[PDB]
Amino acid sequence: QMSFTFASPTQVFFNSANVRQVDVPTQTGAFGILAAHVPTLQVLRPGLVVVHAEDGTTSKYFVSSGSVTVNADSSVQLLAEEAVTLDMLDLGAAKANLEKAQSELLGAADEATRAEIQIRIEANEALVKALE
Amino acid sequence: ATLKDITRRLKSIKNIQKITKSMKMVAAAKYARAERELKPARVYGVGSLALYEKADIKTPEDKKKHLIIGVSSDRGLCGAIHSSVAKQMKSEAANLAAAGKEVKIIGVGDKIRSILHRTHSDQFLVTFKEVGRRPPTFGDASVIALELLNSGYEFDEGSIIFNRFRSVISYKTEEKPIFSLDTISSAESMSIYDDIDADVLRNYQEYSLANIIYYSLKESTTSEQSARMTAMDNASKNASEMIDKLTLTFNRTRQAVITKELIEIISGAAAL
Amino acid sequence: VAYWRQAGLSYIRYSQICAKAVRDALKTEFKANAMKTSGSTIKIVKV
Amino acid sequence: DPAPATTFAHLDATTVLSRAIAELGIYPAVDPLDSTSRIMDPNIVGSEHYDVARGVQKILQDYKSLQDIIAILGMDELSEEDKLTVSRARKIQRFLSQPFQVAEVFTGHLGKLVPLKETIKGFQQILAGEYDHLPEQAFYMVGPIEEAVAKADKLAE
Amino acid sequence: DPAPATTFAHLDATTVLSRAIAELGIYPAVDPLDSTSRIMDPNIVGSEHYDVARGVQKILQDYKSLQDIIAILGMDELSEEDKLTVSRARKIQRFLSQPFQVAEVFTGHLGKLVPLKETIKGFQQILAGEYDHLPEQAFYMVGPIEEAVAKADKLAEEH
Amino acid sequence: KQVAGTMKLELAQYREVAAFAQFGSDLDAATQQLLSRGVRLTELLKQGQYSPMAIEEQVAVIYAGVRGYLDKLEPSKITKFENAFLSHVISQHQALLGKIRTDGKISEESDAKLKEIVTNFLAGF
Amino acid sequence: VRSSAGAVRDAGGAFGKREQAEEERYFRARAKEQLAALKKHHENEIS
Repeated sequence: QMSFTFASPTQVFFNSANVRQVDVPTQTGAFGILAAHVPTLQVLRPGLVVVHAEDGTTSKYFVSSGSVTVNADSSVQLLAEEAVTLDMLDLGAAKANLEKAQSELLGAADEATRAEIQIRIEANEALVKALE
Repeated sequence: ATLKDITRRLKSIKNIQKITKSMKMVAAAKYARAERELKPARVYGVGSLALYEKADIKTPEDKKKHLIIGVSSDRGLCGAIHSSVAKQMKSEAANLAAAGKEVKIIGVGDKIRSILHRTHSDQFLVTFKEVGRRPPTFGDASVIALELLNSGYEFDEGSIIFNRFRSVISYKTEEKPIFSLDTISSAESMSIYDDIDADVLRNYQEYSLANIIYYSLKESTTSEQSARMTAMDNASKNASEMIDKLTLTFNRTRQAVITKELIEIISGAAAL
Repeated sequence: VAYWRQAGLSYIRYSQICAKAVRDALKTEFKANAMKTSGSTIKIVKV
Repeated sequence: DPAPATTFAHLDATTVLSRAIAELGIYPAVDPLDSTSRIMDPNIVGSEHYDVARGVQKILQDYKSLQDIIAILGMDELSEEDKLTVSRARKIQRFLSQPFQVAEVFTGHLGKLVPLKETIKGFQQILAGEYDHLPEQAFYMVGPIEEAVAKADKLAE
Repeated sequence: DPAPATTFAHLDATTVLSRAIAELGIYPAVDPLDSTSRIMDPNIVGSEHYDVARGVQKILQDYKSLQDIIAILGMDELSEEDKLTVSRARKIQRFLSQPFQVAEVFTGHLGKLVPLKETIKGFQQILAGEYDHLPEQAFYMVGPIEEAVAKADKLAEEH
Repeated sequence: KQVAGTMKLELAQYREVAAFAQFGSDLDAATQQLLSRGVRLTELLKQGQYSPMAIEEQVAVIYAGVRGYLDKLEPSKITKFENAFLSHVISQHQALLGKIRTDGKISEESDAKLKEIVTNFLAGF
Repeated sequence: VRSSAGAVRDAGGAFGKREQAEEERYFRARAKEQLAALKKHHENEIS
């Protein structure tokens, strides 16, 4: 069984729960929760906590960043910097944020500031994609 | 005694007791909020530990560098917090000096800077400030850790003293170890890890370390607030105690001088 | 590496930006909770 | 007291007894800084005795002074040297105390007097802190400083 | 004192010294919130001057109050309103005194013929905080507040 | 009497933890509100030499406080506020002022009329 | 009875001595601050 430690630094998504499979976007690269997934962690990208749970549960929790860890004990330690609520934002808000991130991505000052705007583009892109 | 000066001391004491009461109340509020937060914080910190806990963490014994990961508060009045902190600190400092590993006193909180004000004062890696200006912020913890990341102090290993608030009364003044991903290079347990890029492994190590910083921060901070509260409590106890005999002798001297002037007048009448 | 880290920028700082974005996606319900745990004050030792 | 107030100018040695010391369990409980005479001078007491006396006086001055703060402050903000010297002077009050054989009749713990030079030597040992780790409890009722070290060992025992 | 009792009994005007202030080095050193004088009234001093004096009394009372408060904690917890109040009260105390020319025998500094309008103006400026970036020590043993600004500049020279 | 029944209880309650006001920070919302009521009163605490006023005027001011109608007045200025609202009544609600005075009985309608006169005077202050 | 404002400082014992000394420390910190700021302002007015 899983040890689904899915939780924001503030809140908790799963408390060492025992589910079947799970995935959300990952900076390390998203993949499904498999028992044969080796003891490992991942760098988080903005995802939606998509868990093919052991029970009949697929509860999508939008996630932003952090790191999710899973040990040989299935210590599924989804430590969330921001696991966004279902109602975490407004689609118009994300679209306008994307517009700003693109204009200043058009207004990309330099590879540092451009990288900032690039993260912004990817981020509001995930915003639209979750909205999508 | 001058019932003038005596009363001066007495009112001083009364004000002191009131002030201690209010301060203890404030600390009660602070540590209560601390405990309230600590619950999810406890889980998060447990998880943060679990990362390196997941493998026999045997860093490079040839660590020519260590790390004196020290955290203090800008605030004080929490008893042996800075004191026991510097105690375990001196212990680990002797131990690491034995190792000759080039450790540097990583700093946040002027209490340590004071502890650092003599103890190998140059050893201070860098002292982040404002420690405890407001409630804990894992974002601010991230900020401090980011400063550390800016620091090219490739500390092969290091330990962070923490007063693990083992209870409200019990603050287990422990130290939290930390290795280097560079040392983490040669692990079969790392070979037992799933397909991790090393800088990605290094960056993730950093992220977990920052999480650990935030967790130790919240724990020691709750310990600090509770310690200040209980300290004020003991202080108020001692204050009431002093005030007891104070008032005793106070009425004693009050009636004493009263009847003293009385007897003076009586004799003066006798003189007439 | 990352568009950050290929440039050298910190996956840590990347997460920092990610938190900024998450705040940018804070709900009207959640905007305050995002400002909640927003502060920072530490300042390193300078000479 | 006007009687003793006047009396203060008649005899060589003024022997102030402090019931406060008795509260500290002092045996005897002579007043630390009050009992006095013109009979103290390195012109007579030499550098050793008079110097030790003046230094102990400064130590106790600091001690009693900080006691006022510690009254609720305790050691909670006692400075490192301050706390050090404070425990030191606590042990000092403990150490200069020695038992009385006359009292040992009731007490049972043998009382005796150490040589004054022996007093100077043991006091210096304390002054550095030769037995700095030894307890005031061990220091309590101390004659020979080596006997105090043995007391510390028995404390370890 | 019963002697002071009879003294206050008919003293149509009060000149309360604060020998503690002088012990603190005050020169003038009067007991400020203590002495009474009728020309300190809104119908008499004018609303502005009497009000300013009363606010000064309140500010100094806070200075004393928070002084012990600090004695407990200290300016580490000095609140924005508080550390400001602390500095302002220290400055008021400083601006209070002046060394005279007859005093210049001991006080060294010769007398400063304090103008009433200058006094009220320095009071209003301190209420504003006329030396927030500057040291209050210039206001100490000083005449006009502008003369104190000059003294602080002289300090900037001597620093 | 009705005014003082709450005014004095609030004053004591403020005094009950007024020591806490020293730190001020993290004031419990109940404590903070009790303090503000006490803070408002402290603003109103002063008095003017040779300046007697209408007793019903003070009754009205305390009533406005009881309405919480002074909760948003900055205490340093809340005094001049109450004074100005007093002027507004003594011109206009002076009719309602005499109404209460000769009445000696707090008609809920007369109470509301004074409340609205004060609300105009204060919101319009 | 009544308790004074700064009643201990009014008494000014070892507690009051600490009050004075901490006033010294903190006010001296602020004084070095004000003096440095004035030196900077003088430097600014030099040009």
